Amino acid sequence: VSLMEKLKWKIKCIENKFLNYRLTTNETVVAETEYGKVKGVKRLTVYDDSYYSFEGIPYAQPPVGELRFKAPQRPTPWAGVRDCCNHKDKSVQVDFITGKVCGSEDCLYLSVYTNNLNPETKRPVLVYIHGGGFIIGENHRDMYGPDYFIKKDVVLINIQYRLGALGFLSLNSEDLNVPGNAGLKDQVMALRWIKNNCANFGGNPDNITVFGESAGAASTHYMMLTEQTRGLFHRGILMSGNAICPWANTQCQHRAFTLAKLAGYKGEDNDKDVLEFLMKAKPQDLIKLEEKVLTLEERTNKVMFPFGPTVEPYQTADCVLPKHPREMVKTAWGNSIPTMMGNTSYEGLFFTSILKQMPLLVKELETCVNFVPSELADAERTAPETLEMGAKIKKAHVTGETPTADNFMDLCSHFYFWFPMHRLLQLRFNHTSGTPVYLYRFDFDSEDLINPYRIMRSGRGVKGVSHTDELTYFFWNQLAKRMPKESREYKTIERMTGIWTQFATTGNPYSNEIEGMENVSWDPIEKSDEVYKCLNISDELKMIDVPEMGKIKQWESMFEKHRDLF
Ligand SMILES: *[B]([O])([O])C1=[C]C(Br)=C([C])[C]=[C]1
Repeated sequence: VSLMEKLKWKIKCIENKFLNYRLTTNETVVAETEYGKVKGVKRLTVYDDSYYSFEGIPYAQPPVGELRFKAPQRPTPWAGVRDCCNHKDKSVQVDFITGKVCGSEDCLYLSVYTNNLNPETKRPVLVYIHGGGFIIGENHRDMYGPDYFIKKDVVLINIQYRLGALGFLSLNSEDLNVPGNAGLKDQVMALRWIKNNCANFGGNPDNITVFGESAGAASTHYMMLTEQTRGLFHRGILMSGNAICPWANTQCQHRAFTLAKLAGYKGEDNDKDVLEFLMKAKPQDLIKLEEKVLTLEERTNKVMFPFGPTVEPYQTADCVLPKHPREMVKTAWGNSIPTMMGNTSYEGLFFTSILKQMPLLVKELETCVNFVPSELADAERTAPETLEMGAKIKKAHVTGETPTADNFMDLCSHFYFWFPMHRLLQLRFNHTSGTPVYLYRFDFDSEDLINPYRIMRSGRGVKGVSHTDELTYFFWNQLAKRMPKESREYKTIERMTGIWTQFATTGNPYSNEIEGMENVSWDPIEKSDEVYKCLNISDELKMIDVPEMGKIKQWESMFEKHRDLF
């Protein structure tokens, strides 16, 4: 934590609510939701654009009291019209910036945005699911401002969903109705709301795109894997993540007890007693203590979060994940909608912050055994097979006699993003109706325009395109500024929102109408492809073989003798 970005974060807090005020108009509007009417308000962007803004729409019953750790329940209608000109609070979480908990349990809301409430054409609807490891994030416009997308004639919807233990507690006992994935169930209920309500904002319920970055990307994929959402939407975009990323799910049924004990539970390990204690604890206490739940062994084996998406121990009405994500790929309805996937060109640069607090992590590259996929590794990671597997990884990333911080982050790009994408693509090809998947590689590097993640990762002054760097060209945030029409930043905003709107609209990301894309020929990946092709998005828009391919193949060779596990 740092006292300085504590003050000037809390200076642009003042000036993002004052800027918010100024950019509001007195033009208010009312729309008919399934649950009753809602009151919006037209707002302004620094590019003198304008959109109708509906924030605070509840899609679920506030999951408080006896509803805590439970699946969302559809909320309660209302005669008259609900206020929606202000946002609700975010899910309870730790503020990376201040170190203190903020947010509320009352957080199951979404926001709807569009430049025209009655177009005389039913528009494509884009649903954004934020990332944040399933433990942080919000749909607030200070991080996810719709200002750029509303230049396009679509309807943009940003959802929230329960985070951390309040979202992802999982208990084995079938009597307790806490199977897990409450946060994903929030997503599903929100999708259902959007399918049955977008029309009333000008959107075509037959043309809906779900997209997300990081945990939002894994969320999007879960929404494409689960049988709960069959047909709800028609295109998916996976931005730097998917459901079979190692960080994207965890078997956490045994950790509820640990959380309880950290919170001062007295008694033995019994799901009923543990749940009863947890049900009554303060929400801020659980969430703050979450950072202590993982054992040293779990951390060493690269378990990144204690609570997250999980394979549910018993099926119920609202079950979202009955089997392992890999197995769900086999019958996943979403394998048969237009899909786009991509990563930035230096993902693992995101880990500068964590490397600096723990430089000993670099020594892990001496053998790389800690990065061998856990399904393949032995528990102590001392088996000679494990050493061999780790040697393949080392050969892919360690470039001198001693590993460097950069070899580490390059490795991290693959462990956390490229290799799981490869596994998904290949697993998908063996269970797909044959609908195209397009790859992008975001490779546009700038420090003129940024987003708050750069502060967390302390990538201020560091070159390369980190994980989350691309958000900047998609969403307004409080650190953003009006950029010159002819700036490389402004042009990238146009290209990104353009490509994304084009893909949403048509299920094909190519458009001759996008600046820089004239000679692009964006072909999707085929099962027969030995080398992945992607649109490299830089100052130049360029189709290239994925540079990361050789390393991807090298990781793949760890499975030479365990092909069934790949
Ligand atoms: B994303 O910001 O949800 C994300 C974050 C981390 Br710390 C990792 C390992 C993957 C994706």
